[PDB]
Amino acid sequence: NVYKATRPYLAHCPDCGEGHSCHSPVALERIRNEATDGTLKIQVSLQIGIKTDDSHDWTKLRYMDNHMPADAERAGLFVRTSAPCTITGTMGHFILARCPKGETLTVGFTDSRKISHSCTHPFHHDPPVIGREKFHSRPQHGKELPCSTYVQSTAATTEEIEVHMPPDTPDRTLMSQQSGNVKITVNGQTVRYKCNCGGSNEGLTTTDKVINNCKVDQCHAAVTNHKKWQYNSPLVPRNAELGDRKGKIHIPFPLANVTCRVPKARNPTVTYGKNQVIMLLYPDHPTLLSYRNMGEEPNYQEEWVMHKKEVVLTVPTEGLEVTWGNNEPYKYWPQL
Amino acid sequence: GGYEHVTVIPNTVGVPYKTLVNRPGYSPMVLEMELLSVTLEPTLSLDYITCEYKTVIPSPYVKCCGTAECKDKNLPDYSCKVFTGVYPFMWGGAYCFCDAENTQLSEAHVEKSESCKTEFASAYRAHTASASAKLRVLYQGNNITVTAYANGDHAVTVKDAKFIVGPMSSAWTPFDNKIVVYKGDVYNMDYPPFGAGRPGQFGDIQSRTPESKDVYANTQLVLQRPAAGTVHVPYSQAPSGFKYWLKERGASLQHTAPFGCQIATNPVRAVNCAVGNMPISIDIPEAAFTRVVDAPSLTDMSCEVPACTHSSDFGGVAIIKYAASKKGKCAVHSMTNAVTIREAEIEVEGNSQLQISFSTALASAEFRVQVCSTQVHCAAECHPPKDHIVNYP
Amino acid sequence: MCLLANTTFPCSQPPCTPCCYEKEPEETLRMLEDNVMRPGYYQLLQASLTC
Ligand SMILES: *[C@@H]1O[C@H](CO)[C@@H](O[C@H]2O[C@H](CO)[C@@H](O)[C@H](O)[C@H]2NC(C)=O)[C@H](O)[C@H]1NC(C)=O
Ligand SMILES: *[C@@H]1O[C@H](CO)[C@@H](O)[C@H](O)[C@H]1NC(C)=O
Repeated sequence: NVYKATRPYLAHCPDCGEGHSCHSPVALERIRNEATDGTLKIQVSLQIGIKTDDSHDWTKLRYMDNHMPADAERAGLFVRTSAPCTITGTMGHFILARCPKGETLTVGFTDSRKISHSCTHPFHHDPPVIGREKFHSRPQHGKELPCSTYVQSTAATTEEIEVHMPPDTPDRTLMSQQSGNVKITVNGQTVRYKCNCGGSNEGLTTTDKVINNCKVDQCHAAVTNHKKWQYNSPLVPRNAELGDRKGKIHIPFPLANVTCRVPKARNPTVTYGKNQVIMLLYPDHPTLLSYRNMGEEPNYQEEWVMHKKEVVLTVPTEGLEVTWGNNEPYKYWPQL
Repeated sequence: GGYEHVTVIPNTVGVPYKTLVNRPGYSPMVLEMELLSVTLEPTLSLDYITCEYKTVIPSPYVKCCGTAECKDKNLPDYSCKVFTGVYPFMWGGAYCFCDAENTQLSEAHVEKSESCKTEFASAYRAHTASASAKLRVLYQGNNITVTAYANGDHAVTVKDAKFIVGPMSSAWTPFDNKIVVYKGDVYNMDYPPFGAGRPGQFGDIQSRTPESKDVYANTQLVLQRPAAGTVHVPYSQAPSGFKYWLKERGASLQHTAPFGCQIATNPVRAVNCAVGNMPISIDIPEAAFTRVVDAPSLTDMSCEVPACTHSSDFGGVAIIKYAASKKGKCAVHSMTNAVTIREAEIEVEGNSQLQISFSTALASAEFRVQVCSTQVHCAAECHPPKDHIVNYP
Repeated sequence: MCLLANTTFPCSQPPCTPCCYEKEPEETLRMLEDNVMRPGYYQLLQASLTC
């Protein structure tokens, strides 16, 4: 288990809801759109499929609640652009989702208390067309074409991310006004403090300390996290004590070259004439229509056919090649 | 110990061509030849590969009550900046004690993405192309396949017959001096050279191989000042040139190339390019030839055409009556170039008749048929076909 | 071969075993941070994070 060392964290999010910035427990790190099929590899601050006790459980996800990690339901997790996305794979900091045409991306969840936490980032999502036909549903039988996707396999063996020790977590609840002096309650934690008064103003303490002749607003206290690991996030500050001390962990769902099945458009009704070919097209979805001459001057012409259209094409002595969507190219030659 | 027959056929795939072999003193022989595939493989030289770039940004070094210092690192597109008078905030309040004397160090570099192993475009330099052909020959009543280089030097012996294909009449290639390959698509592109890539365009990130250690980068990476009370590394950068090329590339050589060229990859090649002609030399052995005396003599020949349609295919039927000296095999060939006969060899015996299929474009076709060593005149009145356009060459 | 302060040890067999993170959580992460550039890093990460 790799999740015993790593922990979920709180990071910056530009839109937590209504266009307001917050320290989100579901903050977006990196969105990968390298897959040609349309599958997105989303990176978040929380961990999915792991409980607070580090044990694996697909029905649960762990998020950072104020200062301590807490458990949340998997069913509450949602991904959306302009309309809700179809979830395909979830393990650790990573999410696999098939999204429709959108301008932004939102990743949300529901915690222990029924309160919705979401993070919105401006991401232009418009996956390219595989083949020559703009279809909606995936077919069981069709033309086999090369495409790339992030494999739904939970095992991590190829790709990796950088991990380091978390920075000093600031906490104002550590300091209290004891009559007219500052009282720092350690509570079994290594606390790093600094005061705007004389004497023992700063240092790294493991026990309770009392700052004489000082006010609560004049002091700053922080909890040190040296026992756990955290992703090298640009949304989280670097640890002040350690230099370039880093570690690395293998990440699930790597990119691999696969095969995408595409449907072939129905053959149009064809009629012939003197060095001319007439095709009565009937598309069910947007279909690419391309043609070229089989001689010295090819003169390539292409058009995306949307609905019922009649096409008049010229057939020279050298020949004419016509390609209707994902179908094999039709070849035409004149008689005599 | 044989006879060398030299003939020239047009460089067109899927058309059966007939050739008459006439060795002096020996009975004629008819051979049917069909080009199955003509492959033009260019000699490649990889310059570089391009893929999606990865902007590696570590956690920003926030120095409370002090100044941070940027060090020059030997990294591609390495950017470093120290911002003064910062006051960032975390979940439980401010991160720094001071208010005006805090600094933030922002650093970022550009390298190859994880996808570069799978998703990449290769920039090749095409040299002298190699020609090769797959030919089907109907020799002695059996179909034989000959695969040889179309250079007029590579000899392939199939059933004791030596075959020499080429040299090609046209040295034409659909590929230019500089080509770009993506999966199964080839593009004729004048790509930028190594170390001369521009931001937001093809070649913004350059590397020798998809697994290479060093990488060239020019993406115009500029680091920006972070937002008030926010820990983040904002930056201005030109988007992926490879990602922009994937939607702006247009049609590949498979759809744009002249002469009806079919483009394939692994290795890159031009398949079935209908350009020029192809010379074929066949060294037929002694055993295959039969003497005119040992061959049946054909006398009292007459021809009748009961059905004909002038089309690209064999739309004509001809019945030839004959009187033979003995039983044996005779070669059938058309002496008129406007008419072509489907049959190459038929069995001849006594006072009998033969049926032949023929193709012509003429309305009134007057052609001579040579059965063995004797000729017969055929009178054909062929009618127009059903369709003006056909789906076969 | 993995490193630890001044001694060389085989990556798959660390001295902290059994349960490296459970005994000392800070000492285990510091050990992995020094072996990040080593070729047998993932052999050490698999051994140190198994109980
Ligand atoms: C030699 O090969 C040719 C071409 O493949 C064969 O010719 C025909 O084969 C089938 C017969 O019904 C048809 O499906 C084809 O359309 C036809 N092709 C042509 C060009 O005529 C031929 O039979 C073979 N002969 C031997 C002896 O192997
Ligand atoms: C397919 O992916 C594998 C693994 O990433 C790589 O080794 C291979 O070169 C890729 N091939 C193509 C044609 O993209």
